[PDB]
Amino acid sequence: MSILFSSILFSIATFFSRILGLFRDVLFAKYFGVSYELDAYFIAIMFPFFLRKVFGEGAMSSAFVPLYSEKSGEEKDKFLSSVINGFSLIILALVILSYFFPELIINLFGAGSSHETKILAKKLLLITSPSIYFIFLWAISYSILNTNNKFFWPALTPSISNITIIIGTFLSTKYGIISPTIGFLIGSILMFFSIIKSIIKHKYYFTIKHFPHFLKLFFPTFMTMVVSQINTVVDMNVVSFYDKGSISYLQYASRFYLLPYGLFAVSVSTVVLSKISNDRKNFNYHLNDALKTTLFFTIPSMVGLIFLSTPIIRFFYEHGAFTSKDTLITSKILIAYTLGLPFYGIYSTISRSYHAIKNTKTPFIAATIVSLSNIILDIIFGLKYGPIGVALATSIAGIIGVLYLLFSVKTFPIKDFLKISLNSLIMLFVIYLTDFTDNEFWFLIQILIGILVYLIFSSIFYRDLIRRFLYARKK
Ligand SMILES: CCCCCCCC/C=C\CCCCCCCC(=O)OC[C@H](O)CO
Ligand code: NA
Repeated sequence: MSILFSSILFSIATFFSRILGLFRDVLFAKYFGVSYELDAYFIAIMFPFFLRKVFGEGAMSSAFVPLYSEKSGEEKDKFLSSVINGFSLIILALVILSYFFPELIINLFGAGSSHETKILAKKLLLITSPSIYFIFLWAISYSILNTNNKFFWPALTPSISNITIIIGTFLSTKYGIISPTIGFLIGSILMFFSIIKSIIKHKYYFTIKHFPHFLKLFFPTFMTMVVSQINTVVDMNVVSFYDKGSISYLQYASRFYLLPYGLFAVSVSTVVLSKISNDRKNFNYHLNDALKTTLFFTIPSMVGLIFLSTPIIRFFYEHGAFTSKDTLITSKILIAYTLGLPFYGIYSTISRSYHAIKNTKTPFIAATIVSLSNIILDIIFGLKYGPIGVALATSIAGIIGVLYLLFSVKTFPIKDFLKISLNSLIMLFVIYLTDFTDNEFWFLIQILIGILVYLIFSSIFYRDLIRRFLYARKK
């Protein structure tokens, strides 16, 4: 498939998974409310949750796919075995350590939590810790499927874990908090089993010979692909340091922002890796293609999400004691983050294009520029300008990183940028004309209308592209 179609499929599958994640969270609130036991569950799943998130955004494939795709036969099998064996040894050590030093682990991941929460989290850790083994294997299978140009089904697999956790939550009336905890572990196992064929179609070897060279690429690419996780941790701690009272606003804005980020900032960047890795001589053609598609996703989503940020925050959060005044500040933080969406999309797409040809140094430089710029801007301006300033600093840091990366690749599809921007402005105009009611659900219709208007006028202004695609099909 084309980068556009594979990226749409990635985003659709991700959306479906995230819908079930929303239902999972709704049921948590229903079956546990605010209880220290749910807090213990969240501590216990923090690290595996983190691993699944970052691997789902390419932190494993960036190093695995370019080395795996360039090998064949016995070599390919021995590479895959080296990676599995190497990480299995590490993961075994980590799980054993967590079983012997649970207080240390929980003190690390559960700092600031109450005593009773930590005591329970130490028990639940015994159930959640082994999940990292199945998350790692899932990520390897995921990478292999991507190498074969398969993106929809891999991106749908988190649905499996969400369903198992939902089931465990339903069963918590009889069994309590251990039930969703076991659901989390079972979910990780079933996610891997659903795509186990990708691994076990290879022959297994008792080797680790390729593991050191793999790690040489894994370290910088992992750090490059987790930069936004770092920015989030930095932002949270700066806001917590400067203004305790604002941390919930930042958390709520960030929590929602994860949706458009996962749908639109890392879709093309996931697809472009295997596209270029399997056709490395056409790096520049595929990169420009991917940059166009990245903009095609991120510019209209930025524009529409900013216009609808207040109705979005209101719908999800304006209940109970969360007033319209809380909605206002939170929506402003969300806007500040959303301004960065196309820049983090471009950063991810260029970084992954470099990874495809095994250039880890240039994106690692960019990652260091982004993360350090964010830290510095957070500290300098966090006190005066509050959580809005902190969120805006994250977006500005992304701009700085993108400027470095664009100067490195020496290319940008300016004409398509202008066409996409115009179509996004036409979309915004129509959304504005439909903005005539305070009804709390209307923004959902407005999102649908926005998508349809954008696609309709995209088809008008990309008519030659469509004409060719249509005739190529008919031929
Ligand atoms: C389920 C939660 C815990 C799971 C923890 C992981 C489970 C697997 C355990 C150990 C892997 C050991 C793999 C053995 C592979 C070693 C091969 C080897 O050492 O080869 C050396 C060769 O001579 C030169 O390359
Ligand atoms: Na920031």
